[PDB]
Amino acid sequence: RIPVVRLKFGEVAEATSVVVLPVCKAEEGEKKILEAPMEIIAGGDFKVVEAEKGWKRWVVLPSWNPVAAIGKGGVAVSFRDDRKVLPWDGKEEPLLVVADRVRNVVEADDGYYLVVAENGLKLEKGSDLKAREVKESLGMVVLVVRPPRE
Amino acid sequence: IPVVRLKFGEVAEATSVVVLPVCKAEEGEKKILEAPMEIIAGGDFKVVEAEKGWKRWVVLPSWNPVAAIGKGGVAVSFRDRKVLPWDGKEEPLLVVADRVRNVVEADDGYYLVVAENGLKLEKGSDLKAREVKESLGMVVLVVRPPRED
Amino acid sequence: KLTYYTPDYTPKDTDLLAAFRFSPQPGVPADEAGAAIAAESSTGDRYKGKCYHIEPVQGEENSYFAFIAYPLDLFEEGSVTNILTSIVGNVFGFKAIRSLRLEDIRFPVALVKTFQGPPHGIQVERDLLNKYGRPMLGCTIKPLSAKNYGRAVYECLRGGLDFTKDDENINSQPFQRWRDRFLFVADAIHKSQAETGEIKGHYLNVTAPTCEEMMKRAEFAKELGMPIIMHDFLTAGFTANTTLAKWCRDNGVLLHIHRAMHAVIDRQRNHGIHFRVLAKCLRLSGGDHLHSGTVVDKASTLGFVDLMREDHIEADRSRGVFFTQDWASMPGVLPVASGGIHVWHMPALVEIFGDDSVLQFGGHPWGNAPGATANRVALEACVQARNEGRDLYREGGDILREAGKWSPELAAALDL
Amino acid sequence: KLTYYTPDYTPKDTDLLAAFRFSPQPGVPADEAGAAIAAESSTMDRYKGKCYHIEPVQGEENSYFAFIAYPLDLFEEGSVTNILTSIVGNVFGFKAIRSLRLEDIRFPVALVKTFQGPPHGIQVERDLLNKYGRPMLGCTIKPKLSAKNYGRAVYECLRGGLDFTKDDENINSQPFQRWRDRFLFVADAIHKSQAETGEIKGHYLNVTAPTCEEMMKRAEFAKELGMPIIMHDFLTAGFTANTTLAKWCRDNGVLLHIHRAMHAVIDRQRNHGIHFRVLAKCLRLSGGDHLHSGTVVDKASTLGFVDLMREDHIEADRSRGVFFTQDWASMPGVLPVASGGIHVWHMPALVEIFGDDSVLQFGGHPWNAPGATANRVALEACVQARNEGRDLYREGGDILREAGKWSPELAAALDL
Repeated sequence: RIPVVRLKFGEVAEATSVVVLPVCKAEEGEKKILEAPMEIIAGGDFKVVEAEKGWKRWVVLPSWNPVAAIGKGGVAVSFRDDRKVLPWDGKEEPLLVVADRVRNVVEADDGYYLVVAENGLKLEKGSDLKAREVKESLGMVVLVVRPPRE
Repeated sequence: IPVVRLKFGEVAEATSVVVLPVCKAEEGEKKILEAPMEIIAGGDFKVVEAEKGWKRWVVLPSWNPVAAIGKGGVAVSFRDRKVLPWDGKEEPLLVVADRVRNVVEADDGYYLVVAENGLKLEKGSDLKAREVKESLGMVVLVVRPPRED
Repeated sequence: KLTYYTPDYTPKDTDLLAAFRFSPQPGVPADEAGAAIAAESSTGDRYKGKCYHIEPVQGEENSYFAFIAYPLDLFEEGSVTNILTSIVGNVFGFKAIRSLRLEDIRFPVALVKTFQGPPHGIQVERDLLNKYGRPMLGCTIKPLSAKNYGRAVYECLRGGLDFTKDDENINSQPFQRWRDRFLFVADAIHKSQAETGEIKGHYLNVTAPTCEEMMKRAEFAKELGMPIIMHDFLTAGFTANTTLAKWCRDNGVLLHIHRAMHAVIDRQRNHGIHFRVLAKCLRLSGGDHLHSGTVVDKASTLGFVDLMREDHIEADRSRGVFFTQDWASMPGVLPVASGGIHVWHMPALVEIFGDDSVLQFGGHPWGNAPGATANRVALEACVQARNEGRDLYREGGDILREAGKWSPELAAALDL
Repeated sequence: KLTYYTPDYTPKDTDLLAAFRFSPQPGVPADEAGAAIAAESSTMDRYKGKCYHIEPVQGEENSYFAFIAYPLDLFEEGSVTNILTSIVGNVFGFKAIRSLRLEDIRFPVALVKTFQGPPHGIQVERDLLNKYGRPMLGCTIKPKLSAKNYGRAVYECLRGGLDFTKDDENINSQPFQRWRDRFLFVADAIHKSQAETGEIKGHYLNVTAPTCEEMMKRAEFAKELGMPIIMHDFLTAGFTANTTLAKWCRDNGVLLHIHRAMHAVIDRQRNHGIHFRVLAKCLRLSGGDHLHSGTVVDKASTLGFVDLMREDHIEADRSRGVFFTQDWASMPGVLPVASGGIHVWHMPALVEIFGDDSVLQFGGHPWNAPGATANRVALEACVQARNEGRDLYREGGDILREAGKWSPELAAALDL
């Protein structure tokens, strides 16, 4: 289903590589996701970066391979509760969803795509969107991040 | 004070959040004196919280010096200085500095002071020779661009 | 956990219910945490608590409520101390929860009826004091030798206050010993009563290091004809408070309860015991008056003020009342407003608390009797205005200014 | 503010000192906040506290310590409750501070000598019990049940080798078990065990009660039955009641065991309320021969407590949580009680951590008496090993494994 890698406590000891994503929220809505800077210019030495647009909220994520692969078009969406967004079971915890707007077109039947739901923002299977003939989405979910656990 | 390439997964010991506000050298001490000191990862969302907003944000992967800083974390862009254009230009730079460790105590340790134009890095011994017992930040690491070759 | 969290349980009329707030350690499910609270606070088949309902705190991340029932038999009849060790003895130290706070307790009628309740209560107190139609007033003496203290008491009572209070930190010290304070204060009261024709008193502090000393002080106050005494229930303890309350009923002495040190356990909003719980516990233990403090989170404050005065309070989460509480005709407790108040707030205080209250004030430009006068005038003006339908929340400025035209003392106060 | 913060004051031998940790509201300077604490907690220029030192908490922002002196004259002789209202009555509710915690108190000798202190104290308590050269053992009876069956469980466990058996802290008197019968049946269990084994055995009968009179009745009956020790909850019941009971105990020759239920409400959160080391000192002055301190199997803070409640003189050492040098002026100590999460595997550590002057209260053995046996053996083996020169923090595994071969009861415990 959705690839889920959970951030864990004590993972701050030695991250060799890390990546940065702008942050959008369920309350902020689809508009914020459109507003977020897509191209983050890497003029980096050990990381120095600049963004095409100024953005208030930033999440620092480890260079997990799916997150690292995205590069441009990478965004993180904050959800107060996991259950509403996740088609499957939830742990009643805040959810971080990493989405790639570059692959927003629905081509992957099993792929999950962030879309604007009537209630708010939801992750929907591609096949389901194809059944409703929705050719495009906000972003294609690449990874779901769960909080650190003691 | 290590010099590290931005390179993925060299050491396998973990993966997590760490942020330092960025200044340009051209900006000078004023930018350093104003960047937010306390950057606190929390809640469960883990979106980082800064006591004050900053224009430019860069993170330095949680290598051991970066993790050690905590409060006073800052990152300083440095730009070169080629006599000959054909001679290859030196790469852009970034300095991870602990503003909390402003005081000059270590002769070996480099410290961040102000050059006539822009900022500069000076040895602790040199600063003590010049009678400056204070610096803006203490450099904890050195830069080098992601090289895939 | 499946023996403690039961989502489809309906509480019995005789169950004790408690409402807790908590934040579980990261990676701890809310339900598991709820079940644990029930287990830690009860045995852990008829001697165990049950968690019957868990819900998130709206607007707050990683924060939940849990509602737990406890069988009637788990509590000693008539004992606040037993109820508290059973409920808050060690659950707060439980490792899977970051923080825990107790918000409310429903005491079933069957348990309420095993407690004495206030020695006299609101209606009896008005009858004993012969004071009707208004809030009562008093103050604390700011500063002394026992005689000088007695002079200050005399002037304040003589000038128009109903009560004068001892500083809560003065029990007996090398600079002043209680026996002398009691004699001189009593004299001041007797002179003021004789000269004004009203009933006046003083909240003599009988808080003491031992129960025997507490009784000696209380007995002396009785011998001197003192209508009311004071005690610090949180510092002294519930065993001592309850003991004094029984004494007070037998001897006809009103009991005033100070709430010093409450901040230690109820100030932070994410840990400890909400004051309203302590307020209920006290109503069951004893005491005729209880400090509530001022408001000039008024919703939460008013919530407990009703809980300690009314016979029947319907649950209303917007006021911080989680459970419907039937007090089964046990008498209520007068709230005492205090701290940060002066004549400027008199309008508000009268409208907010109504008549069943006491207002304690902290100097006046012309000494203590003018002080007392200014407060007495301001209060009467506000009450009479309320009775005529004047809106004290807006007209209060004019009500005080008009009163100031007939009273130089009040005017001197309003000048500042 | 400048009349309270005085950076150039040297404390007198008679001053009471207190160390507070606080976090000021944004916009409020640390010095002003320190001055405010001294002001709120005191007042006549000899009746005010003085803040003499302010320093940041290393490693934390908006976190400071403040050191405040208070004149001896402000404290009622012999009274814990007066000390507490003075020091912690209202500072915690002060508006310019986000949070406040009390970390430590230096009681001047001049004040220490006005208190009774522990009824008997550590050395006397050993002589009364005739137990030397080792920590004492006990456990809490489970199910936490009629008085007769309860008495049987007590008998078997004491007979089996424990020194003490404890009542559940939440059972005072309940419909299913009334104290008078628990007391009779337990006393029988003790008397049979003592007669059979030749040793001195006790039981921590709970005499916590809703009123002082009831507390005394329970205590008097325990004495009538020949019980060497009784139990009381000093925080719920409070200090007036605790002190009263301690006086009774000293007069009557009964040892007093103090339980710390509800301490979590007061000190669990590291940034607000009252640290238990303060409460521990207060208790040593009020009374109590035994005190629950809990086990560690913060270590540094724990070790701090243990010295503070046992030694005659403790040198200040911030790394152990001791802010002020404390001279107890020959007042006897309080025997600490370790508890929580303990069984024989932790016996090595417990012996080395606490030394001989302690009590270990154990939780479930696969075979009652076999439980007592397993712990009695494990302890003696550990103590002997320590005296011989083995290192219990490393060899503890082998010491227990060898001991496990002497008595199969211990092997059975070790096997799980």
